[PDB]
Order: sequence, then structure tokens, then C-alpha cells
Amino acid sequence: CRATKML
Amino acid sequence: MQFVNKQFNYKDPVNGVDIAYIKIPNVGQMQPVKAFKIHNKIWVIPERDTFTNPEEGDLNPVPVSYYDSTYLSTDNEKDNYLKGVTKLFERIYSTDLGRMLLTSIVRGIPFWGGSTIDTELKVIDTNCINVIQPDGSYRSEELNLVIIGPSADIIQFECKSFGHEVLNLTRNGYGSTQYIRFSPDFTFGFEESLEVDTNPLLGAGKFATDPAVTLAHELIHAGHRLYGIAINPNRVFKVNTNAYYEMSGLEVSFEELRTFGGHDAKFIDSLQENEFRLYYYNKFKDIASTLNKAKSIVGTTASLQYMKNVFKEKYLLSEDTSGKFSVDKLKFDKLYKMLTEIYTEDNFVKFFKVLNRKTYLNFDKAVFKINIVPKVNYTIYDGFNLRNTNLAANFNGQNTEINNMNFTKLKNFTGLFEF
Ligand SMILES: [Zn+2]
Repeated sequence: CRATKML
Repeated sequence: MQFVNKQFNYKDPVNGVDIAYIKIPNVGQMQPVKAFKIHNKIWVIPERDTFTNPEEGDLNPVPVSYYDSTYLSTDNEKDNYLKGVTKLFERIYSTDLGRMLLTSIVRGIPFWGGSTIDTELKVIDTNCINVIQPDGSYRSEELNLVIIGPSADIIQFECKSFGHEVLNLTRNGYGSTQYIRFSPDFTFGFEESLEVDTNPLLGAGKFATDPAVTLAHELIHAGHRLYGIAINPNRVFKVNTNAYYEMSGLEVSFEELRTFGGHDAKFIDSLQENEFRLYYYNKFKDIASTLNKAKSIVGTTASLQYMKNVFKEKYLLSEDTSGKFSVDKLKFDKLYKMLTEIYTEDNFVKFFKVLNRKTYLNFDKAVFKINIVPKVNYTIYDGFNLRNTNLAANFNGQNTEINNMNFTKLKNFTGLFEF
């Protein structure tokens, strides 16, 4: 699970 | 004491009880899949998830992603997946924190809120699976959690669930059965220096994340969602403590910051914390009100008084003489705090005694292929950092340079971000 999924 | 009483083999014969062909309540047709019931209310499906989302039905092909349509296709792979996931549940359960989370998960039965007549209590069918019995006919079984393999992107792990037409089950206190896309067969590389780990241009991923942490992260989301207290994904933090995040306009959901914990959770300010706590307190009051209105139960498997007790125990409700339920604010605040502040990625790291990312506000470095099944590689008690060896000290087992036989780098991400 990672923040950059939202890019 | 173990969380998983049977050490299933993938090729073990079906019995229609804890080894069975099942269907999940997705919209559209699917063929049954073989599944394994590792604990009360918890099943494992060793298949790629081509089922939960209609737009995600195939396995062909973003900076941080990894594709291989053949992964998890063979029996040996599915056997190793089952053993890997089992070993990680045991590693979690062997900690006091993980025993507490897993107990909360098992107790977190999705609310029986499926009736449109308020004098009647009824299950919601999407919080069940259909299980093929020995006679070939289906029965409906309630469950709280399914661990399934990833969809097309092998390294996109996530805790998801079936919606309701009208109700927001993960946000209204009711809860819903949670499906976690997860693999024990891969892990992520990170950097030991904060300033390197949080920079998209630096580091090759010297240390490997312990997959127990990664699974725990998804289980913490599942706890939020089973208790119907997830923060709406549209509530986000405009990151302003990382120049690279700001150039990209990268926002991070409050739900992630909470789940990570530590300093990350403190980006949610006090006003907003109080707002969410009041919001979910009001949801739990709605549940008490709903239970008080219900004078009958629908179906024949469980009595009304048993199901009222299940939800008394789940929500820690108070029951007076009439048998009337209310929410005690102190008990609510305590349970809410447990689920949201005690069960965090940062706290798991402390219990496992592993090295891990220090913040969710970082940049991934690499993906590695791993095999945690052999005890010579990874154990319940020590993960990669095997006691009484060269790997015990200084997280040497997580050091992909020192413990190189345990990791094969599949892909670098550094430099792939648009920076
Ligand atoms: Zn997450």
C-alpha cells in the first residue's frame, strides 16, 4: 500500500 | 496457541466445510474457486483476483507496479501461497498486538442491516460466500475476511469490499466482509536514511520490508472497515512536508495516515479527529437504535437474542433491564481508539523488531521476489532476522546485500517518478 498509487 | 489449526496443502481433498469450492457475491458470473477456511470467519483464496471488480477481469497490463500474468497459476504456487499467508498470520498472532487485532477482526461481524422493515433484523448477502456442499448444492456462509491474490498489478495490495445500493457499509458503523488483495511472494525495498527514502531520485532499496508488516497494514484497514469507521477516501492531506510530493500535487488520504500511525497520524488535526470521533459515535448510536426496533429475525440459522449479543459484543454496547441497548461514550472512545491508534503499522514494527519505512510519505525503491515458506529463510518468530545467526543482528536478514540469497530484484522504481 503506497501513496504514489494516487499519481 | 496457533491461529491456524490446519497446515493445509493446496491438493488436500475438498470437504465442503473448510476446504471447498466457493463463489463470491460479485456482480456477474464466475466459476467456483477452491478456498480454505483458516480460522472462524476467515478464508483464503489462492487465486489472482479477477473477481471483485468487473473492470479488472484480466491479468495483462503505474511507476510502482509489476505485471506477470502467470504468477499464481500453478498448484505449487498456490500451495506456497497458502503456506506463506498462514505463516504471516501466525507471525502476527504471536505478538500481543497482533492477537488483539485478529481478535477484534473475528469479533467484527458485519452488521445485519439488510432489512427494509425496521421491526426485522436481516443479514446482507454480500457479507457471505456461497459454499458448495458435498451434495453439490450451495449453502450461504457469513464471513468477515478473505485473503486473495492480487489482480493484474501484482504489487497493488488493498482491502476492498462489496457495496450496498444505499448504505456506505465501511463508513456507517455496519461493516462489510473485507477482501484483501495480497501476496507473500514479493516484497518492497526501502532505504535506511530518511532523507534518501523520501527522495524519488536516490537509493536502490537496500532493506526489504517484512511482509508481516505489509499484511498487518491491510488487516488494520480491514479492522476499520469491519467496524464501519473508515475515513472517506475523499478526506485527504495536501502533503506540504515533501518538495517532491508538492510538485506532483500528491495528496494522501487521512485513512492511510491513520493506518500508518506514528507521526503520520498527527497530520490529521485535533478538530478533524474530534469530528470523525463524533461522526462514528453517532453511527454506533444509530446501530443501537436499529437493534432496539428489531423484534424479529429473518432466517433460521441464528436467534434474535444471539445476534443481538453478537452486536453487543462487537460494539461494546450497554444492555439494561428491558434488554435495551445504548452506546456508552467512554466504551465507544476506548474501542474507537483501539482500532485507530493502537493498531497501526508503526506499532507493528515495534512489536516485530524490524526495520521499516518511517513514514507513508516516501518513495518506493524496488520489488523483490522472495520465498518465506522455508524455515531456513523466514520464521514465525523472527521473520528474516534469524536468531543465533549472522542475520539476527542489525536487521541483517532484511539487508538485501548481506542476505542476498533471499531476494531477487525484479524491478527498480527510483528515477521512474517524474522528477
Ligand atoms: Zn493503506
